Amino acid sequence: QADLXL
Amino acid sequence: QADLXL
Amino acid sequence: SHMKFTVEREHLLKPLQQVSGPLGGRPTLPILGNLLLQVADGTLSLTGTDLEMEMVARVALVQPHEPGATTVPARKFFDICRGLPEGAEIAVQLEGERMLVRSGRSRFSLSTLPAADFPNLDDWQSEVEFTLPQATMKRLIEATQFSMAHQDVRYYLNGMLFETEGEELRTVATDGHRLAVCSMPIGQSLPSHSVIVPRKGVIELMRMLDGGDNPLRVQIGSNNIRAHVGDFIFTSKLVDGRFPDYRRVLPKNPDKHLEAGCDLLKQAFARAAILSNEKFRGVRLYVSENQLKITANNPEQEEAEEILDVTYSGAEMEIGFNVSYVLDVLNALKCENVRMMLTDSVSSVQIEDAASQSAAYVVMPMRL
Amino acid sequence: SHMKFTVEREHLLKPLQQVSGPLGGRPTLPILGNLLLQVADGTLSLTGTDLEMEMVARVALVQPHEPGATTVPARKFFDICRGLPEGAEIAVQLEGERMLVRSGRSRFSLSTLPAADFPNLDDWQSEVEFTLPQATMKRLIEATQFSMAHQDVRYYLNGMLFETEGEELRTVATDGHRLAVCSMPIGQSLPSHSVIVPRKGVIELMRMLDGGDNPLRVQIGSNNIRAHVGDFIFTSKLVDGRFPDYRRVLPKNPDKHLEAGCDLLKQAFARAAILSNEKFRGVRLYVSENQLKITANNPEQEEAEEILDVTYSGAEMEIGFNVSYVLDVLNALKCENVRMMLTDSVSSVQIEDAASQSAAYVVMPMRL
Repeated sequence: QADLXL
Repeated sequence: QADLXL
Repeated sequence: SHMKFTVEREHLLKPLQQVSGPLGGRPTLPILGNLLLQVADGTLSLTGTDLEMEMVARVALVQPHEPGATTVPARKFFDICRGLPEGAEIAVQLEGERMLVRSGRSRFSLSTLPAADFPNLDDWQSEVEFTLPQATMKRLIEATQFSMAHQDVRYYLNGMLFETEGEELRTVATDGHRLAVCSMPIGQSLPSHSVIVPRKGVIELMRMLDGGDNPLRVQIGSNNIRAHVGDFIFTSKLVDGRFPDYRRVLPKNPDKHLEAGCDLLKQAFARAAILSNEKFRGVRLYVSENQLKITANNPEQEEAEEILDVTYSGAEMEIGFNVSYVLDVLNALKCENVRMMLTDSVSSVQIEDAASQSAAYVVMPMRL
Repeated sequence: SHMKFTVEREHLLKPLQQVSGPLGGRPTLPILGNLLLQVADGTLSLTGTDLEMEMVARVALVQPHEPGATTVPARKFFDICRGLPEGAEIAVQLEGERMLVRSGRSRFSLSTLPAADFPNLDDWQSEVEFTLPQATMKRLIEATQFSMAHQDVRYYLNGMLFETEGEELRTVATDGHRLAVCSMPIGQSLPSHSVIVPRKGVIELMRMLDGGDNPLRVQIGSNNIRAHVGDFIFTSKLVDGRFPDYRRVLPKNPDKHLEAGCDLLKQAFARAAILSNEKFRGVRLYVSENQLKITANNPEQEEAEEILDVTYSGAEMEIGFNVSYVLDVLNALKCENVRMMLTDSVSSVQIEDAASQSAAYVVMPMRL
């Protein structure tokens, strides 16, 4: 799982 | 609570 | 093994659900989470077990098939078949240690465990046999099952007594505080016999009975019971013990008889229960000429009081009960009027449908 | 206190259920398990709180009543009213430190705590105000709430962004892996403002809306939000933090566009999910000329494969996703066709109704 670039 | 005389 | 079959989803769904019945209780041995699948003589057999009981379903095979056997994870196989569209054709084949499921453009490869490792119950002989309607067996179980003990040290109480006497079949269930007994005529002379079916099996048998008219064939052995309806076979080991005689708990000569509307009593006990002690659940009943007063108190000193018009002509008396036991009985009695037979504040009380004697309930009071 | 009121059960059940919403199962303080009851100017007001939010309900009083206030156990009072028969008249009065509830021949005495001890949210001033239909607010919340974080360390994500821009109201919810954004016109020029409503408050506000003819009046302060609909008033503290920018998650120039039937995609992902890893829930999507292949594998080496006819013109690509996040989006989109906008295997994907741009969903992929 990749993180959303928040 | 009373026991039934089983 | 080269087991192969093709069946309609609609002919497989009910059998899968039924044989997955004994798989509750989170078993430790991995194969217990699997169903045994067997192809032989143009029939697909599916078996679910928990070591104590077995549930078997037979499905006729009309499409090309190859004999063989394997075991497959029950939950995953059921979810796959359930998830497929209405009217889907399910093509199953074995490839080494994997079970292949094909339907439309959906493909599933499931891990298997050898059919040779699947546990089975020992062969046994039936000694008592009879046939009765499904609805009769369901009624006998539903009327009494809530009174079975759950995990009592008196292992013989964690189940249900099935007793044949004359032309009647009787069920008895007790947890040592309350008892339920139901008798039904089955229009066939029977030898006097009594066996204890484990609670888990009692529940699964009750859930198996869903059809109407369709007869149930019962076979009772020295250590096992079998019930067959249509393409389904329920088998269970029996509880090896001596069940108490229900006749010992029945009020000997009840001098006090109370009659009241079932729903009216039920709703009054349900409201009074709100303010009863959370642990003990005690309610006090005050019986006088044509009146019943129900009171409940808790440690917070809150109080509920319910007054009902009832049919009573006798001496005034006060008696304590665990409100949950009373509610269980009233919920089990699907009737208009209820009869309560009492003696004194320290003796057992018999609760029945005022109009029928088929099912009797005995609740022991509480001092409080 | 002089508090006395008589109301119909039917006019009391909905308010009681609503105001009880913020009440936890285990109150740390006994008053937190109570509802505040107030009679003044011919109105009965009921309040429930958890200290972060409060829900108020107003009931018109037409029968004789006396002003006053008290607090009463919420669960017990609700159960008593719910347990009374249809059409019951509920007469309430105080007697010392107890609250008497009478209906027919049912009598209940409840323990109270002074109304003066009931916790109140601090006074605040509204800075932004607007009115919108209940159905519009419900749609904004329902379309995005599943994407809110539950117990993330980034406390500002455990809630929903409510943003006013031009004539639109926008809701944004993200847990850092997936995002949901919905915008609706409200026919009123608004100042640019954005606030974070805690997730518990979002769920409360959602449950109080029934999509009826009653408008919803919203008031936003520097640290609080208030929503009034009919006889209900919901107030919550806001999450004191900075919400990230949804715009930086949107695929900038997606070169790959997939279109498929929503239910067809949903059922294929739901079946493939059965054989996905229980913890990671990873599925692989292979997109080629007018075809989507979905595969799922688990540590037991079991495999699911689904092939679908889709509309796809773009270069072939393989992309991994957590199947639960995809299913959550497809379940939220109550439509016939779905559009998916992609760039590459490591970049975010936008999912929306192929026919409506009202709501947009962004899911970050998993590395394959």
